[PDB]
Amino acid sequence: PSGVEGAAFQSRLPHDRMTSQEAACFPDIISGPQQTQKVFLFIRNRTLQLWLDNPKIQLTFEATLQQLEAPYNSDTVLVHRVHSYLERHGLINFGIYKRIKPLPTKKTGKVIIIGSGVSGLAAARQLQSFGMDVTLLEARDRVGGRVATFRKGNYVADLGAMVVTGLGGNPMAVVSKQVNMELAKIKQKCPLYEANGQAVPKEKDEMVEQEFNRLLEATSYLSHQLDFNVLNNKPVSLGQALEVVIQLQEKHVKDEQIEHWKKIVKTQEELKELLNKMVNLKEKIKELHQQYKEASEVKPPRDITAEFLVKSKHRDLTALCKEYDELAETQGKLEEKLQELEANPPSDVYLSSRDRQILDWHFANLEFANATPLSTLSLKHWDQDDDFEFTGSHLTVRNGYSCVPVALAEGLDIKLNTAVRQVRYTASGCEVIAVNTRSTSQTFIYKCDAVLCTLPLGVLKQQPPAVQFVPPLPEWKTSAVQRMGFGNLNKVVLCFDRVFWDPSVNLFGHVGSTTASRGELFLFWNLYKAPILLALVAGEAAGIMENISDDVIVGRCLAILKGIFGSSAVPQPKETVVSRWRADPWARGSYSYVAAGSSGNDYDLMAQPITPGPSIPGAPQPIPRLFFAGEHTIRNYPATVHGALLSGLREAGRIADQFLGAMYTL
Amino acid sequence: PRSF
Amino acid sequence: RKPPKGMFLSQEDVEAVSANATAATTVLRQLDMELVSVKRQIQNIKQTNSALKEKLDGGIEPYRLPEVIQKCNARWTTEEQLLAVQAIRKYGRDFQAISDVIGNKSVVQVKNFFVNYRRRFNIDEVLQEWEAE
Ligand SMILES: Cc1cc2c(cc1C)N(C(=O)CCc1ccc(-c3ccccc3)cc1)c1c([nH]c(=O)[nH]c1=O)N2C[C@H](O)[C@H](O)[C@H](O)COP(=O)(O)OP(=O)(O)OC[C@H]1O[C@@H](n2cnc3c(N)ncnc32)[C@H](O)[C@@H]1O
Repeated sequence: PSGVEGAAFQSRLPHDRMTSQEAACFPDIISGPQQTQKVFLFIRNRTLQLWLDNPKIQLTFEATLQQLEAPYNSDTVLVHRVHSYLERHGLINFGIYKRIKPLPTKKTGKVIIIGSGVSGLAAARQLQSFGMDVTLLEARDRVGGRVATFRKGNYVADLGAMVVTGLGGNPMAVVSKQVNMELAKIKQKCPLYEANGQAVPKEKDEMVEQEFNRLLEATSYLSHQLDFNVLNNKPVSLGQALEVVIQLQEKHVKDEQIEHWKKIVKTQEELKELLNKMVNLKEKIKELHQQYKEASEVKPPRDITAEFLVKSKHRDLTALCKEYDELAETQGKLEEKLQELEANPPSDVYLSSRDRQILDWHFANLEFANATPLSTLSLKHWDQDDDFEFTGSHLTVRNGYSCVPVALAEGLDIKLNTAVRQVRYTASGCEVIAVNTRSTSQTFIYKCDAVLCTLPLGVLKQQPPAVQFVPPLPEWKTSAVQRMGFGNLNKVVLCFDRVFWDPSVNLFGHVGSTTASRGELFLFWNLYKAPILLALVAGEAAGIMENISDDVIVGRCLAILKGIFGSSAVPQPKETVVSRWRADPWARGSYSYVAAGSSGNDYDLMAQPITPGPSIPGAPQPIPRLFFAGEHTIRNYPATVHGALLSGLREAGRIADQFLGAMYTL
Repeated sequence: PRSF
Repeated sequence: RKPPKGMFLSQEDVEAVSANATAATTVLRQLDMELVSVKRQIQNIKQTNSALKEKLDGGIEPYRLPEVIQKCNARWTTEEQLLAVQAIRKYGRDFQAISDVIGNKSVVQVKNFFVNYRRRFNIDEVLQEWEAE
């Protein structure tokens, strides 16, 4: 939209009512008269606007009040609360702004943040922005976490995130103006080439795609309308429901052939009975004629009984010649039904072998979206985050998404090559125990008021623990960790000397031999200046291609490439990098997915902070000391960068409110 | 999530 | 509310395809077996009907008669009246056939004739005999 009202939309906020957030901070307003709400909503919206229209400079309260006009700029404290609320919860003055007011050195409270990922860096920025003392512990020798970027010479290529999913309400929208980011549009034209290397004709392409989408819709019907959500005391997965749906369409085809061929036998046997009347009638007319003709043989003069006999035999022959004449009508009237039905046979099969493979590539696309085999996705809940979609078209980062982490890292206490091994949290504060990854003998102790954990979900999932919590995380937190899914998705990046592909095509598919390998290198991306093609490895193929050497993997890529463009047009790559995310021990996977038997309420469980028991028993119930951010912690935007970033902003606000106090809630 |  | 058009999905079916691991390829094998079963039945009847058509070569063209164009009359000559009494005994109340057998009268004056000579030709008696067959 447009106005102060698209400033609310660009902040994921409804511009005509108050959120559950704000009812919490402004319970006076929401329980009060509706006129004041309209005021508040306007101050909320206009302030958001002011920040968004120039997000390279801090939006100070004083400045905010100036642009405000009457009657709205008449309650200076209502404005002051709004502004502080927005600044706390990261809706304004988040990211990389120049600060008018050089922040004071009065540092109150100490926070250790585990992980220098985008969730981590975003909180760090915000906490330091709030005058806390913040230290980041990072196991790797670089920032970004799962925003990895390869750089050798002119060659730049993300091995991690690479798509900004469209800017309508995206916090990266703000970040993209704060950082020189080259956003590139993704052209939807994507042609699939099959195993041999011949482009799939458009007719097929549109035909299959439409079936895919009808097949998805079918599972949805099958989920909501028929409550097929549990089978043999086990939650049903999307992949199961798809098979049941495809079986039932292959079942329909057969049901449909059977009733058609039975329509033919219904009338063949109707004919059969007709021709028996007609064989018998014709043979019964044989003797009639013979009789009559013998009766004309008796020459006149004739007595009357002999005249009657010629005349009667003559009638019964016409009488019997009617019947046979009209039965050849009926025979003719059923002789073309059999020609009609024969030439109107219904569908031979539901999907042909060639067709089914193409369908498998549309399933590889879906397995790549959710970084996991469709047998693992909850049928019920897997599509719960297409409700909060961003408007606009998906984009890619042409300069390496890493430029964003790196930009965030300016100004921040980041200890690299520091692997946390134990987190101790007590009623009186916390100890984080880390080692050096270079030499694991050097041991470090970090003491703090609060720990912000942004450890990847797959790290949190390791048994036996890569990180021990003292005391152990409670049953409700560990069970959410088991229930949730951490999937896997890998990339092969291919560096050449000349664009030998269609440079007006961002991406093109390869259709695979089998089902079992629909994800093995099934999609290629061309997004960078240099000759670089990115190949995805999705689904069950991802977890398997990690046990296979680089050159073999590049080997199969080359083969595929050769088939689609001819063996002489594809030279060897100058530089090759293949990732291996499930192997990476600071990831253990690529991103979370809504596993069968999990739900969106688990993502909320992950974000609940932990409160230790009292030191002195019968002492007052303490504060919470262990906080959680990262993409696996945000229900409405999981498995993305924008979701990671929002989760960092969330916890910084939650920590600042619990350690600096919220003076905006009176 | 589904991309394009 | 409804399955997408061209998708077929009822609660009866799905239960039958989920009843065990192989309940799908079961339900899908009979259908193949009962398809070929009906295909061979079709083949059989086509053969059977083909033979019947042969026995019908020539139809009934040699056994057909020419139609006699004939202006109907209204006078009943003794000969004509005698045809009728016999016609009745063989056609009784098929006034249509009876006129076709005389071939000179109308279907209505045949009906008339019955009452006019009813007494004299003992039609009642005649019809009684015709009932006994
Ligand atoms: C691995 C990977 C991740 C992503 C992608 C690719 C790959 C290979 N991306 C994709 O191709 C497609 C995904 C996608 C795209 C659209 C949609 C969608 C949804 C709805 C509607 C339309 C579209 C859905 C999915 C991709 C993408 N996020 C995105 O928007 N754009 C993308 O296009 N995604 C996700 C993104 O990549 C991550 O979700 C994000 O990066 C989260 O980061 P964090 O939660 O902060 O976590 P971290 O892992 O970054 O940070 C952890 C730090 O902990 C350190 N650490 C560990 N252990 C220790 C220890 N013991 N001691 C000390 N430090 C430790 C570690 O060293 C690291 O420093």
